[PDB]
Amino acid sequence: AMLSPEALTTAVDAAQQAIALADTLDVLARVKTEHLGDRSPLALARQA
RNA sequence: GGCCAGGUAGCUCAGUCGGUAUGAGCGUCCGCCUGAAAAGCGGAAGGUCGGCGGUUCGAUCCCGCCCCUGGCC
Repeated sequence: AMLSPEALTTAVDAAQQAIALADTLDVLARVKTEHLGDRSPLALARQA
């Protein structure tokens, strides 16, 4: 099982950092697809 | 008024009685391509699955109410 507490924290810390570096709404939409869509790292985690 | 059957992507519709709708066709975007296009080929974006709540670690799928189409009245 690859859902350790430091595994999800590695994804959230990388997601919130990219969200913090989103300066326009178009960039945020691209970040949303990579960190909250059905192909995000959290997606493969929640799919298991 | 009854037990049902339906509301799902921009359009027209499939599909699942709990952890991915690997959704389809067409519509939208990028690349190869063309003077520029389209087709073709190869990549992608986009749905809070009818609304408000209930159960649950987690609900398009299970409970209750309501909204709107139909079938029978």
